Amino acid sequence: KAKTRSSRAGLQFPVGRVHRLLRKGNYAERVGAGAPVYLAAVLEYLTAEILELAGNAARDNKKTRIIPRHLQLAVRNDEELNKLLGRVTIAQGGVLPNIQSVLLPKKT
Amino acid sequence: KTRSSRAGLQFPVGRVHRLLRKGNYAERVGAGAPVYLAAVLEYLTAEILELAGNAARDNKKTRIIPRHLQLAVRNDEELNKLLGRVTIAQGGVLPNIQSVLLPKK
Amino acid sequence: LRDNIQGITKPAIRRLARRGGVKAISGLIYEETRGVLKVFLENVIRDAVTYTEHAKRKTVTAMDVVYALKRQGRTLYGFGG
Amino acid sequence: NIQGITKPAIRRLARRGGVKAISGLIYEETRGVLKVFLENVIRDAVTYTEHAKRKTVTAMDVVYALKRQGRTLYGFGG
Amino acid sequence: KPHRYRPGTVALREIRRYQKSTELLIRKLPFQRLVREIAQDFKTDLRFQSSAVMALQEASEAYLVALFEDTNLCAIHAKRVTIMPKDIQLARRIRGERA
Amino acid sequence: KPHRYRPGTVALREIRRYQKSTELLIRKLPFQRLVREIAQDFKTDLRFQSSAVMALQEASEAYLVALFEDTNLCAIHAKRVTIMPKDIQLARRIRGERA
Amino acid sequence: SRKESYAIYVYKVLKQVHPDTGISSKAMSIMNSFVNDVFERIAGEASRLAHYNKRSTITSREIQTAVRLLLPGELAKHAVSEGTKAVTKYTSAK
Amino acid sequence: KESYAIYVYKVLKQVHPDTGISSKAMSIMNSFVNDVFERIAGEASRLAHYNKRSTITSREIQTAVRLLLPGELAKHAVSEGTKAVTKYTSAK
DNA sequence: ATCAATATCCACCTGCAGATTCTACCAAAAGTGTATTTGGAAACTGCTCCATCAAAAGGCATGTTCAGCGGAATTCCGCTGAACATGCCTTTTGATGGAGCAGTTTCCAAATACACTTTTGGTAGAATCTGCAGGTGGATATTGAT
DNA sequence: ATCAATATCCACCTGCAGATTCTACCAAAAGTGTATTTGGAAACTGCTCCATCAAAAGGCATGTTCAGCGGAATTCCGCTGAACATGCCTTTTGATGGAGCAGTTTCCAAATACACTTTTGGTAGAATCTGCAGGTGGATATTGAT
Repeated sequence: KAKTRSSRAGLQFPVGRVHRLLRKGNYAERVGAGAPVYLAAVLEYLTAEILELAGNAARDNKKTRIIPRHLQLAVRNDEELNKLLGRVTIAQGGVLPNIQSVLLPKKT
Repeated sequence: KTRSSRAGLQFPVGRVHRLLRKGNYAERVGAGAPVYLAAVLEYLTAEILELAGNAARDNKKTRIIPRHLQLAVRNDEELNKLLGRVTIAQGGVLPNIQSVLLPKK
Repeated sequence: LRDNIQGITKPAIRRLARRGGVKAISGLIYEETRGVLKVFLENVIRDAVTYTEHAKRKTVTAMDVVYALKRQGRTLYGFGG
Repeated sequence: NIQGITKPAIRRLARRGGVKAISGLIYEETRGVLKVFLENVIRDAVTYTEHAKRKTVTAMDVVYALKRQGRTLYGFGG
Repeated sequence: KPHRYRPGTVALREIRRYQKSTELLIRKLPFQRLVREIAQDFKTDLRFQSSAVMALQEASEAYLVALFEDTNLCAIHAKRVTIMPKDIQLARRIRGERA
Repeated sequence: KPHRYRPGTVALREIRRYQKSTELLIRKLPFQRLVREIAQDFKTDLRFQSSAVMALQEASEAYLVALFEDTNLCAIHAKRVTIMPKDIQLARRIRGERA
Repeated sequence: SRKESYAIYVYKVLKQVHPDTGISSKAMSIMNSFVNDVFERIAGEASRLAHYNKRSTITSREIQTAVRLLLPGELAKHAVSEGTKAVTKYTSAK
Repeated sequence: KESYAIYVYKVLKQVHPDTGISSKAMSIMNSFVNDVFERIAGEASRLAHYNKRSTITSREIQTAVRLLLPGELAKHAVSEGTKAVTKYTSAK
């Protein structure tokens, strides 16, 4: 019986897969043992953060299956996530509803 | 004899090769890549110096300075583009005043 | 294949400006828009195809486009990258 | 300190920018911008300083910082 | 029946409409042809995975939409409500696509 | 007999002057003061190579100057010749620095 | 060729946050693009970080600085916590 | 403390034997080369990875350059590049 | 057109900061010759998916009429930024302990590397499962004319 | 304001594509286990070069004044949105040949991996050297008032 590294780290994400990708990505001569652990953690955290928000938009639209629109909504509606992905395009995500005041009719 | 000499270059083929390895860009490095690259770097270096050198001439000067390199770059479409997100210290800006800001007649 | 840039009909361009929150469009916007689009594509397709060629392929993969897009700082999600 | 960035200087900057006339409200709006610019850059350079366990921000820390902010600078090694 | 919405009423109706949805707004086939054409009067005998043609379109439209916003913002800055070529220009100028 | 220059005549002169020179335009000590202050918020008892402050000033000025360029353009788009806050705002927004 | 993905992991995580919520394939695709992007980004800063210091090894320390430089204020704050947290736990075991 | 300065200076004369270069100017020139080295090496790194290649050959440098350089510039850049290798191969 | 108050320009002059020619030192390169190793081209080819062609049909593009609103141009007031001269406070510039950045060395905690054993993430793949897209009617807004 | 013409919002309804679930082969991971190497933290040291103190320079702050600029108000008409009729061509469904992407085996040019030797670019403490920053003078252009 052998315990996986993700397991030793209390993580859902692949410490092993990541450690491996760090080597083939050739970002340095060697990759310390903590690197993959820490990174996977961060990666797992971030995807959880967005999924929390996405699933909510899904909720707000009486939907059960998250779709890109939800992801887009999740992101452009969150300050930091929006900043973090400021130069990123989510296919089939549309845009956030927003209209400039001067374009609305009347007064008062 | 040195590789730059065999390649007919002023730039350090060997050094480039070395820096490419220390780069961690790939596990291996072709024998000619350091050459080709050295060639490219030298060329662009020549490309600028030429224009910058002319800049100095037009300025009635003989020693190139930042301002001459700024004028050299922003005055040439290509270079200006290649360095479009680059800032040259002590370079200044190309002389330019929006027409509508000049007095009438 | 000749005037395909006109395949970008006025309607389509209006729809696009709508999603953009534009309420009124000058008559000259459409050709300006086709012009701008053409350049966008050329800049992207060029690189994309450069990636294709380097890979010694005749087929432009979506990754070719994905990499092309990333080079231009127009990163796209949803097509493998 | 931000006030040390005087109107005369802000004016001089504008001028190089080819500006002929300036609304008074510009000097303050300008500092805020300059403040945010420095914060972003300085935050990043200093981060580099810590990683290198130094107590001195080096020209290179700044250079690297600028590169990250997408504002490459020439004349200081980076 | 002699019923007629005032100008701009539909437009807003349309903005709310489209900003609410997510499908692409350019005819699929026409766009494909444009790609082929460009790629071609650029390099012969090329082929495309549909996904590639679709990546381009998703990008293209995202780019154009995002641009119109900046444009729409420039018109307004000029106290107008109708975007004009000079607006697209200014945006792209400041954006860094021609300045 | 008092000789007075009309509005803008000295400005244009200044514009000409400064676009021709390259000296940094903000005063050193004040600047260095500002930097260290900001930095003092990120980490205490710090120190700066002279070159690091210089790098920064060099970079900030280039930044501000360019920002004035786009700003001046936004003013002109608005058929004005006096840059205003809104102009800096618009520029920065379209630049993707604001939102 | 067995093309790898993060989709099974996204899915686990998904079930953790919203246990009755699902995700469309396209959405999973975006999610996958998301992860790889951040991966590259962090590893990239990591890479340079080490280089700038004449270090041949990338450690959890270089991932940490990386995360700080890369992520927006608040996110980084929590990124580090989970990060530091996973490491220590991994380190205490065995 | 390594730098391209020395080489930069050589190339200078070759074009303007009578022209000189200030210190700061040289520094900048160095920042320039280092920059372009990185950019070209960078894409060249990527290209290999995309293709599951483990080696960066001139092939990559070339494609890399086409990708990074403006029209005409990339043109000569390639010419020059190809010359260097050609001349280099033909030599004992 | 008319001064004249000033800013700008040109040719000349000079000394000194910063560029340079200098001789020496040497560790780190860079090159040379040898032996080992392996990435990836070439050739044969399984097989995915790209171009293509058919055919029916309605979702949409095209083209027009037409009126009102929004752009553009003109006019004009009064608010405010530019030009100045005024008074001098802050920035600039040269000098000296010492905080550190940087060179050098040490030994061990941690990272390769090669060997087996083992578990899992992918997938063809026939099966099963189910959110919701899309068609629908009807109760509820929202617009715009009067 | 009353009201008619419509668009809109909503919940119920359910075929169907697209998602969840699986038995099953499984190659490629990922993990466990020594053996061997080494990167880099530590503690000790030194000489930069940086923060600090003092003094001569050289802006910046200031209040006055009025010119000229933004923008409010008013207007003319050009042009763009709405609505409608017509019917084209995009879209959807399918079937198909076969281009070319991609998987596997083979083996050779090219690359890594030392070992040994020759060379060079960086640094330094020294000496002569020089391009041009500004400082003067006098001619000429520019601006602004009358």
